[PDB]
Amino acid sequence: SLAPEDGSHRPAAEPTPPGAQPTAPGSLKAPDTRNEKLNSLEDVRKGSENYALTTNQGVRIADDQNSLRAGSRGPTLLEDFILREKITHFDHERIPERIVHARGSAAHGYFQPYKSLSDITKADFLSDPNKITPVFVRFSTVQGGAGSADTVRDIRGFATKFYTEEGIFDLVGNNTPIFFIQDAHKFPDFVHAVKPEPHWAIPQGQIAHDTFWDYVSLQPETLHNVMWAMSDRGIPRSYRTMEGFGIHTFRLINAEGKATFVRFHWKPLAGKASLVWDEAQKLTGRDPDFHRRELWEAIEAGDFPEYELGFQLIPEEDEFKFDFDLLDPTKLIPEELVPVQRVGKMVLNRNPDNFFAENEQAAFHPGHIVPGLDFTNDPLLQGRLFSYTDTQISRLGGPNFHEIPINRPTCPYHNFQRDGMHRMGIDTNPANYEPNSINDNWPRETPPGPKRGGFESYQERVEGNKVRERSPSFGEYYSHPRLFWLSQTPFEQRHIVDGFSFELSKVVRPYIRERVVDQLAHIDLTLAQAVAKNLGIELTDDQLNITPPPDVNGLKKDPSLSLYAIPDGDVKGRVVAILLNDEVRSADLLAILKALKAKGVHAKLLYSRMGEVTADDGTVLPIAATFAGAPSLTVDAVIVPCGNIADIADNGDANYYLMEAYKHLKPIALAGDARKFKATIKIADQGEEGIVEADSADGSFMDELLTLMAAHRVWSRIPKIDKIPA
Amino acid sequence: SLAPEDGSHRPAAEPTPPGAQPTAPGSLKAPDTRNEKLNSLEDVRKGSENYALTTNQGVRIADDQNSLRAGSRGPTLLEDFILREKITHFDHERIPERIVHARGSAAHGYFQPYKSLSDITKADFLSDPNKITPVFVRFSTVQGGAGSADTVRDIRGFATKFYTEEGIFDLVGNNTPIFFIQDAHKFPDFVHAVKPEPHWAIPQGQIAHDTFWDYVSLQPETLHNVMWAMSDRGIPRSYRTMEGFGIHTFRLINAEGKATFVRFHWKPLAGKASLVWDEAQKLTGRDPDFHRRELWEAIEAGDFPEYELGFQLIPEEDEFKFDFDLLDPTKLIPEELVPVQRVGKMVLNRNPDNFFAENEQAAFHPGHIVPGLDFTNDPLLQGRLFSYTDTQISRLGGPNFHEIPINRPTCPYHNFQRDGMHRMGIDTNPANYEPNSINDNWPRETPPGPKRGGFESYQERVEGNKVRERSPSFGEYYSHPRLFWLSQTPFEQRHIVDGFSFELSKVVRPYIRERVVDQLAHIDLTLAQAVAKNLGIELTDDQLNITPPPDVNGLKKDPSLSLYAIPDGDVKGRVVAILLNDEVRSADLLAILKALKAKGVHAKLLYSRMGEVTADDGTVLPIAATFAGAPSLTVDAVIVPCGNIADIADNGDANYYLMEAYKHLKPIALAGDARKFKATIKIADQGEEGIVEADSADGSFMDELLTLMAAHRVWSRIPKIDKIPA
Ligand code: HDD
Ligand code: HDD
Repeated sequence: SLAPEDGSHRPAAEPTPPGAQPTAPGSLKAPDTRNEKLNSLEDVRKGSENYALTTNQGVRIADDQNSLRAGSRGPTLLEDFILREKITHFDHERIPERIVHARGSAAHGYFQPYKSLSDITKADFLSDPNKITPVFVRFSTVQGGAGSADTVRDIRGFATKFYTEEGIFDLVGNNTPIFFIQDAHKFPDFVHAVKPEPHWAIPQGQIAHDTFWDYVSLQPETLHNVMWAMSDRGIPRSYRTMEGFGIHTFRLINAEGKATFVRFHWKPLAGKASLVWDEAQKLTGRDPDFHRRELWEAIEAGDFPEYELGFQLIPEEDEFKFDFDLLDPTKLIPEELVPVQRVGKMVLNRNPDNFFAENEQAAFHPGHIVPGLDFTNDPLLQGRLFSYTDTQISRLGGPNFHEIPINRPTCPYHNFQRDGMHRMGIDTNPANYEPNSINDNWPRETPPGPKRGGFESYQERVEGNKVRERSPSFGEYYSHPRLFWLSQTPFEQRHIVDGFSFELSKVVRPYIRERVVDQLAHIDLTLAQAVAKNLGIELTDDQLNITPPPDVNGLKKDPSLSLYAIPDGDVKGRVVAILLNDEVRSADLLAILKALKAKGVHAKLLYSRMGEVTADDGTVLPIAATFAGAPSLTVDAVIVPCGNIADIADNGDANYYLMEAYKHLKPIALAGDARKFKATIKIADQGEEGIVEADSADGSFMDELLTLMAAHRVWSRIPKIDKIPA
Repeated sequence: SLAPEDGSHRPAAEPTPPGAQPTAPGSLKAPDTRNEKLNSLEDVRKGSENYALTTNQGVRIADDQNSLRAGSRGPTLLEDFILREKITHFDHERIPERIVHARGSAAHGYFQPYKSLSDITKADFLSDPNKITPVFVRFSTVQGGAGSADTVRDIRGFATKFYTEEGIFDLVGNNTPIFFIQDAHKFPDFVHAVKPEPHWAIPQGQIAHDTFWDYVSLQPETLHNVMWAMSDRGIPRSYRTMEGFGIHTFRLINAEGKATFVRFHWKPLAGKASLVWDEAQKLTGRDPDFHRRELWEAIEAGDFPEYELGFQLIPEEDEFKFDFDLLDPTKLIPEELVPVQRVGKMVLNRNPDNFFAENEQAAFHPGHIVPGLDFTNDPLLQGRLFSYTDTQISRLGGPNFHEIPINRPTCPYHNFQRDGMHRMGIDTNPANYEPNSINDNWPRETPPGPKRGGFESYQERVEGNKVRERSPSFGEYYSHPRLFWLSQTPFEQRHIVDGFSFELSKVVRPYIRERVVDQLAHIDLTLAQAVAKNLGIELTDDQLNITPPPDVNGLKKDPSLSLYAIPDGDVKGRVVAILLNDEVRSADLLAILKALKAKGVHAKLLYSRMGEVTADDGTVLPIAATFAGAPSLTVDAVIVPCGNIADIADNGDANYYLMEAYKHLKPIALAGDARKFKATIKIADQGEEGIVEADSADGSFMDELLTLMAAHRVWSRIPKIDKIPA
């Protein structure tokens, strides 16, 4: 027996705060978290305790420490089948990663509607609020490989598999409401431009390179999503704190056959929140698994990721009522024009057991719809429909990828398809064709109807010639970028300017930077000038005189496009660093932890070494990590209690912790003699907004700190951080 | 025409220093560089200038901007074969990454021996000092994915394909002289332990997690390579500044049939140099492609990576003369006991054209040997021989992987093997078997002989029973980790302590930390207490009294094991950051650059924005990057010339630049008023060793700076760094 006597090798099977227990496979951490899909996986889950070690053929291994050899210093024998099976399996572990969105993190959960939507769709999963649909959701970046970093500047994916009673519906979205391009035929061009460049395969997880900006500068249709990626949208705090969007106009179809245009949304109940650029970039070095970790740990803690499904609904007669085309996936529908109807709630409440078998092998595809939903002619969506079934053939080894457990429907599935590599289902049907008499034509077609009917496409009228031609209605590129720009707060605008300036600094060919500046001058002169100033470019007279694009349907902003304009802060599941000393004022600690607990905010106790310290009343305080070990990048706020401050007052790492947190606009709270640290961050004696200070950690000190955390970051601090060398 | 009129889109086809031009495919950058393998790839190289865009069937494409639809706002049509071919190719771009060493960077080059080695081996590539052998070399980390970061703490791979006249020889080594484990049968256990943990697939590119340290604690054979990995060996400065080793004892076979035991070495002619941990970790965030970039840029600059092949040679009759087993890959052969004999020089002088086609698809395998070499019974080598042919069947799609252009021999190859997926060669032989009469038995077997003979294995005596047993000669785990530790300078020892301490802090289950501390107590008590202390662990009385292991054949140390004990610095190809201000003293800059140029040291001119600044005498200075854009992490030294210092003196970034660089022990040089920056790094008025300072930049300011650079880092600065919040 190798486990510790005291059993401290095994995490408790109860929710616990981040860092309190080793993390574990989800069915071991949370065995009584169930849904129909998790239960259906029980046939393939395999345990391990008390079982003998075997070959894959079931033969018990006696010595798993040695190869078979002629003499104990002799050559290895070919007849060692135990070694060759174990090394063969190892040699073949890897499968191709996804072409795009290869980096991603996934969890199980469930969805439930708020009310029956049968007046507008016959989709069975939306028919009744007591209908519970298991989901599996994978969040992702786009560009980097599966071993790339999480907190890159990039678009994020947000893909949800709904295991419905009438089929799998995959809603395969991103975290911004448009895409970079108009027509699928250009996706390999755009993707190749953003991906590592082909001679030397650099850079990983980064859009800051010549070929990306070359393509943007030549394809103004990109500028709208490029605005989003240059904003703090591009660097979320957490997959729990970003929006999701289907991007395309789709159709809902009701029992009458009436079609409503719809765009899908997910609204994070934890609110919207992003990092700042310096913090995100540094975080790819300090913890490239930050988002994957924090999703896994939120679920372990019971901070379940929750999102509200929302529909923007446009009647069919309203197709041409806006000044942009509804089928143009570079255009958003402003919520001022078409509000988001709140339709249901999805809760992610269980991590997988095995990352490869459930996350790596999951296959999502937007063409996986169900009766009650239909497509539109959006020419980006149209070509997606081809790609996602094609790519699975090499990625997952063949056409039976729906038999891989995570991908199986939980409803019935029967048809006449047979064979293919690694076929699991053994068909007993005498017939493998229809029409057939020999099995009385089973399984049989089903006419469409209100419930449990076969799929029939909405009979849209198609009229035109066979052409490879972009719709003239798609040829407008600047008014949405502009609407986005003007809807941002002044600090969100500064961060956009900064993002463009940093990015274009990394473009080696200066003409490309200039051509991008030319584009920005078509969006907004203030933006173009501020980026230009940073690049050492001077606008021409011409550029200074480009007329701004028009408003969008009379809108000159929509605050729903900002992360922060309308407060939606939720502090539950956020995390605070508490910097310890070798004689902490216990009274400050009790007060801090109590107040954090009451709001569901977690804490991590930090020191100059691991082990424990002892507080003034003798309370033994276990240390979670060192200052350098768990940097301020990893928390939302920093609290420093009183006690023996001289212990840490000269510690470079302790000072730097506060300097880093301060630069990145995080709330900082200082009690008693911790206020000696005001000098490292240059705080005036009478204080400043966003630094909480008092004689001790009373009720008012904690309320102030938590009010700051609800506002996420201290934007007012921004002009002060230029001075700080950190 | 989209290219700019002035041709600034095209990099100069001539050697240029890093940053001076955009990087390019190697046959375009350096068309005049050639060797036999590069010439033989010419039949598959494809150009692009002046050619029409086509399908892969050779059909010219008219409109590559749109799908074929019925009306310009209509549905996409299934008859659009141009869309479907382009999207199909895109959808199937990826192949499985390598199971291990997935992250790697490769170049073309050549090898030449200094003299004929025919007295000791009949290997043709070693037979003639005029025989030049093309090579292809791939350097790699071990744990992370292909999209993981370069400057991780990990082992590095160093694999060389020699395209000889008698076959492909692959020398597939690492940058440490031993491996973690003794028998191949344990490779999947060890690799699963170091790899991201299977529930959540964390952490990437990192050995700092529970399962790695659990395995190490339970498998003391691992401690030797773990010592190496915890030292600064784990974080090389560049692939150009690390050692290479074959690890295993192999054999040389001469024309007489005499076997000589051999271990292979590569000596970096640019010397040995490593980062420090904080630098390396932060650099995975600031530039996760730093080593790939540095290798490609050195080659583009003509700073060709050079290495000297060396052999440790042991006569057959000395097999048992040492305290350790020569077949035990966890033991090193100290150079003090068996010197490295110089064999030849390898020069890497051309980057690939396409990273995927040449790098990602290269297949190296240590079983690819040639007459004049042979194996031994090292039971880790023995199992490697099975793995590398096996894994290629899935990674590269089948048994014809040697027909992928990069893998092809340049020498003849003919046999009776046929078919298989993506078969290129079209065999005209009437026979596909031997013996045959119908083609007069061609191609024919060839007897062994002194040159151009058939391969015959050396007839080593095998005697013993068929067992799965470890040789008892392998069961000693501590004496080599001890020799390594004692061979390290006091600063290298401190960095080892800090490596174990930081790693064990990331282990969640405290008992694992305690178990590893106990192992360290068996190696060296000082090492073990210094780690314990950092972990808040107290050694027991028993642990305090463990007798240390014996020295190795009378050796108390071997300085060849240290990176820095014996200086072997080389400044050629290193890089200096030059921090500019808005009115630089031009005579400072002229003197700085002239001195840098004479030693082949590169520069980058940094400022607070992109564009230009103008010097005191009116010289226009082009800026390469901003302070924040090209951090001190990426350079070897920082020099600040005089001028308008007030311009940058309260710049947070410019100050932090000197602080980061100071912390990481880099030479810093300050001229005239730039001396004001002494206050930011707390240098006394009279200065300190490792900060160069003067009224101006002469003669002798640059000789002192360049002398510091030859010594790589300022180790004596270490006790001073803790003071500074950076
Ligand atoms: C026709 C090509 C094509 C186009 C135009 C798009 N995609 Fe895509 N996308 C793929 C081809 C593709 C793919 C190659 O099929 C992937 C990678 C591997 C896979 O299973 O599907 C994929 C992956 C992928 C994933 C990862 C799913 C997962 O986590 O497993 C998401 C969220 C998206 N896509 C979302 C979108 C959105 C919102 C788009 C535009 C509105 C979009 N993609 C355009
Ligand atoms: C029994 C399995 C096994 C064992 C014991 C080892 N390896 Fe290995 N190694 C592989 C199985 C493997 C592999 C699975 O076959 C790889 C991955 C994919 C491939 O083509 O080869 C590989 C890749 C690989 C690469 C990258 C080659 C490239 O650039 O493509 C290097 C440098 C090494 N190995 C070096 C070593 C050294 C120096 C070892 C110990 C002395 C060693 N490996 C033990």
